[PDB]
Amino acid sequence: SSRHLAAFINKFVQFIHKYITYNAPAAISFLQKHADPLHDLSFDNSDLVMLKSLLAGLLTAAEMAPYMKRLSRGQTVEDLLEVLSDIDEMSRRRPEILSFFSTNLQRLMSSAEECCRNLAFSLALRSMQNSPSIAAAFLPTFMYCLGSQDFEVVQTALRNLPEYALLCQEHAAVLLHRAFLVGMYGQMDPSAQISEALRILHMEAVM
Amino acid sequence: VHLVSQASGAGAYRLLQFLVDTAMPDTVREACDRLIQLLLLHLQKLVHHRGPPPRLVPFLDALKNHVGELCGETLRLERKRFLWQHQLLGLLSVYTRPSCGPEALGHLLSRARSPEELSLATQLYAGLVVSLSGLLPLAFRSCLARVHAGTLQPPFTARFLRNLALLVGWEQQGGEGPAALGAHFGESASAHLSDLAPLLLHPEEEVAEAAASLLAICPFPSEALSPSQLLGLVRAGVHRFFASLRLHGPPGVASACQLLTRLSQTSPAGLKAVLQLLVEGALHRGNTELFGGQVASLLDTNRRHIWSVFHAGVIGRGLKPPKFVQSRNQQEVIYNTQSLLSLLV
Amino acid sequence: DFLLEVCSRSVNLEKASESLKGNMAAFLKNVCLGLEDLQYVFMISSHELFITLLKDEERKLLVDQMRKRSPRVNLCIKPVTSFYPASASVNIGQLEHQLILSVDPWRIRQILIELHGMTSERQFWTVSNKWEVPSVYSGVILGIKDNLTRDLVYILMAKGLHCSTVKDFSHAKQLFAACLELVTEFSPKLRQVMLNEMLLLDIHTHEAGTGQAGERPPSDLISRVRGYLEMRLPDIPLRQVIAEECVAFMLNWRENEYLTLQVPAFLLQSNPYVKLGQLLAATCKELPGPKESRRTAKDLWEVVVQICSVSSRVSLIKQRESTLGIMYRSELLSFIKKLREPLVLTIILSLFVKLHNVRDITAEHISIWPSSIPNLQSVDFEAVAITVKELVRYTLSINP
Amino acid sequence: PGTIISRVLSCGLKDFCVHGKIASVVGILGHLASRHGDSIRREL
Repeated sequence: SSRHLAAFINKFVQFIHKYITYNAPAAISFLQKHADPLHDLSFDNSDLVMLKSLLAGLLTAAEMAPYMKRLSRGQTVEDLLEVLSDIDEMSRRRPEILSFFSTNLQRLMSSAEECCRNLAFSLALRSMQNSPSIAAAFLPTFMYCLGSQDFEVVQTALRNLPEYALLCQEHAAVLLHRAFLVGMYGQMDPSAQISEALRILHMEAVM
Repeated sequence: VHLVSQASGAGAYRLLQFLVDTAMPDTVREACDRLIQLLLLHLQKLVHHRGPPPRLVPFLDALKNHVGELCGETLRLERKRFLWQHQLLGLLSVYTRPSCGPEALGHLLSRARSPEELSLATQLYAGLVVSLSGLLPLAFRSCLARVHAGTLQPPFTARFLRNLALLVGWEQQGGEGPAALGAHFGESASAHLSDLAPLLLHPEEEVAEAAASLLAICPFPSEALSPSQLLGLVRAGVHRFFASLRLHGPPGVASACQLLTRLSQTSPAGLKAVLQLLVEGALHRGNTELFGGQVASLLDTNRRHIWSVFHAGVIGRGLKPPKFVQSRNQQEVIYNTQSLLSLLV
Repeated sequence: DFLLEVCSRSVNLEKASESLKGNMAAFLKNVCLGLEDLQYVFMISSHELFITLLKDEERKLLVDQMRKRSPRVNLCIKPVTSFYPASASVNIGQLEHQLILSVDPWRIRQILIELHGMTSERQFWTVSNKWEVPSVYSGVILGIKDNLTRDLVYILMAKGLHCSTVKDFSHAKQLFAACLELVTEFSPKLRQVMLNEMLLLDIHTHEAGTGQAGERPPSDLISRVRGYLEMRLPDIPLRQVIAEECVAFMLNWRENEYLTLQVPAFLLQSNPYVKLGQLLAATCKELPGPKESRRTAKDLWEVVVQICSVSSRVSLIKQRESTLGIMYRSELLSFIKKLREPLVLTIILSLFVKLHNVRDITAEHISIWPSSIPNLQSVDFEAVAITVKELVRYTLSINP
Repeated sequence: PGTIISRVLSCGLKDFCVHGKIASVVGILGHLASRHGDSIRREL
């Protein structure tokens, strides 16, 4: 049943590629130590074309131009929803693509419309899930969403608060502080969300 | 120049920095100058052509990450280098598909001390306006979002606010330049009045007074101010008025006074709100001193204690305190009252 | 002058204690601080009494603080450029750079003439991809046989449209006028295209500068709008956005009588925006009259519920098509976004509030609309909810 | 990597000097051999 492991096979072969690239001697010494399992797997699972390419050894940005243009120049809710759905459906197949749409869909997270805002929040969360480094880049827009006048925006920012708090963890202090302040003066009750976020952060950092 | 345009992927910023440093053997210096000129022209050709498949320039894609450092180096004004760096900033901002120009504009406005650097920012906006649209709202939004977040520390915040105030005041001075530029700093600044109002309450005094000046000169939205916006602006204005009156005395009060006079002139509701809040804060238990208003136990006990209590007990909570005292110069009281009454008139 | 005269007459310098001098100095300081004009604070600063009462450094600090209140600042405006004629390619590149940066028609004409002189043709209309023109216009502009005239017309049209977008209305007017006088010489089709673009630009200028200030149109712009609505020239390319803006302009300035009587029937049948404008003008003007208001409100209700209802259940926002009405829901929303008349916006809000309440909010004109509706299941109420939320947001942006 | 890519580069430059296409093939081969060998090719 190698077909259900297609993503795992791709990830493992990429890791092997990086292993032979950065440290060729250790990778070769491992491969010779386990040569026969690789040979038998290649003979049986010949459909692993990347594995056979390894034995032989022994683009992305252009596709997302019209999507980015449509997302940038779209005004009506229908166009924004359409382009966001097109990004969402294929991003499950290709999670790496969302790194290109970061700045473009940061402005969508502050959109007054509910559906596009929710979808943009989910896409941003998935993007920074794949790449935790870019999570700190989303701090100003997320803080703006928490402090904005549009109460729907503040609500959805609270909804996604534990996840992004788990993502950042260096500005989680100021982020949770902002959440508590908007809870204190704005009448919403973020005690549950702050509790879960703080629970995970404490269970990591000092427990 | 073709190779450096279409090949550099990771070391592009370091390579360009080295090449510009060489272009700061005299023949090698002029060769590098010609190299940078042809590089800028080639990038201009690449970004602006065929318009429709999109051109891809790896050199500019690499340099997109180093936009902040490029903006910082442009502000230092290294003789003729800042011309090349500024033109490259324009090219990069036009090239990027999410249109990263507002980020560069925000960095320039935040980091610009002197009016020459502000002139650099206006030149970049003038260069980009013919190609791109809606740069100022996005730039102001991003910069204010960075201000409200932990990033963009109070020095750069005060610098940004002072620069925006300078731009708004310059546009209000109806010369040939404001008309030619077509920037509309006033409208874009007015769009973010709800965002600028908290800065009047900032703990850092310099940020507070920069925001006070900006609020004093910035035009209100063409339609009107919302009741929440009007109430927030009036409360922040009166708080800044009293705080600056306490801190700097009467001289450091003009900005808040101008803001409150404008708010009163907006509408009768605004007038009533300004007057009511101002006098209430004047009569409040705090700020009333600005206008001449008025306002070990057991061990020591064992030390004092022959073997009889003598006194049957202590009436109430012992001795009364040392009583309240007050002292302030009457001249300062008179002129604070004069400032408040002049604002009210 | 009289205040300082009294101060000098009453101070009696060097015959009074330091208390009196301090009080007078403080009073002069504060009264000059109260002044708003630089000349007045300067001339009170110039008086001998003011100079002698205050030390030098404090007086300089005071006048510097006064001057920094409203500082004079001068900023460079010409875009950064570097003109090295080392070769022909670099000269062509610099000329192209100037062409991109320039928004002056005369300089653009000079640059294009020079470039066509120093090259064969080079098809200079494509030198910048940020110059976007609508495809309906692009089909006819690129058909010009002469290379120089084709490139100049395309550049002028694109730059005028961009300047209209960024609200640089003066330069847009200059560029559109130049392109118009250029195309009048050799083509009537392009002439009519430039006339329509000029009308659209004039509507934008009036709604920007004179708009939001209360002054009525010049009464010639209204005639041009009516002429464009009623011209019905068949063999001309056109953009429906111009018709949208014209009908929105007529609705904003309460031109109800024209929209409800004088518009021809065929314009209603062809263009949907004109029909909607007729309906809105009619239901706005007839409000005191009960039967007429009820009839026209029922007609308006029928058309808008046709717009909101969808064929087949499926969400209307997802598809953007299959709507039973004469206009896309997004198109209807965008057309309403161009309106700024309080009464028309109130009518739309009352209508959408009633429709939302069908399947509770109160609006002042909610009682006019019909209660029972046919094809109740056909109405996509989630789309109606999104629409009414966006509409109330927009109307609050139009009058908080 | 080392000696083979050095000799390929030498052959390519020698053919280039003779001409005053082998060069395209040499570049293609160098690019292909860069994988597991790019550092040695850069050093050469």
